[PDB]
Amino acid sequence: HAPPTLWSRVTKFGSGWGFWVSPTVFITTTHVVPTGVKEFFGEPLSSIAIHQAGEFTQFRFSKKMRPDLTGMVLEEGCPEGTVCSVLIKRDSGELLPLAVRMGAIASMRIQGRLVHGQSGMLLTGANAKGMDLGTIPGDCGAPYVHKRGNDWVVCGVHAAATKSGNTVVCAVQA
Ligand SMILES: *[C@@H](O)[C@@H]1CCC(=O)NCCCCCCn2cc(nn2)C[C@H](NC(=O)OCc2ccccc2)C(=O)N[C@@H](CC2CCCCC2)C(=O)N1
Ligand SMILES: [Cl-]
Ligand SMILES: [Cl-]
Ligand SMILES: [Cl-]
Repeated sequence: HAPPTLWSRVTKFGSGWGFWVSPTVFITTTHVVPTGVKEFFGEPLSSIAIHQAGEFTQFRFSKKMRPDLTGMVLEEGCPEGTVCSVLIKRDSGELLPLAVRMGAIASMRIQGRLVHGQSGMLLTGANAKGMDLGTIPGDCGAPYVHKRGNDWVVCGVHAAATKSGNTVVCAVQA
């Protein structure tokens, strides 16, 4: 039930996607960040505070980059059992929320990189028939969000998946 303003925060970035938490804060998965660049979104590196670890990257810009947005809450993962929506966007702009039942926050090594993440299982009963790991786009960086009361919170960014157990991992901030 995510509103259009929430989806307007999901942005193509590098080899994947990221998400505007607020006018000044953008989050993504580290491995999709472009290298050898002198700017992100036109802003020089000298003007961006970067905080990243365990495949979670946060950029805090020195000016309002998306002044259209309200600041929302970024949490360091979510409680076990939370049903999150992964806000997957297609290149066409089509919106594909993917429901996931979240498990435990843990450190993991994935493809030789330390990941500070939260695992989850796709919630088949809350996704369109046939919309699963074998059919979604394979991009990273999409945000994991859930509702706290009536308000949406963001708690991670898509980092990994495996068909074994229909399992996904989001990286989480520390
Ligand atoms: C983004 O860059 C991708 C997102 C992958 C995705 O979501 N694809 C859509 C589903 C397709 C079916 C899964 C394809 N698949 C990829 C792998 N295995 N199967 C490789 C990595 N998976 C893995 O090792 O899982 C084991 C696991 C499960 C649960 C908890 C811990 C470990 C995988 O996903 N690798 C991602 C890139 C690496 C790059 C270095 C930093 C960590 C992530 C990947 O392909 N992400
Ligand atoms: Cl919003
Ligand atoms: Cl880019
Ligand atoms: Cl890092």
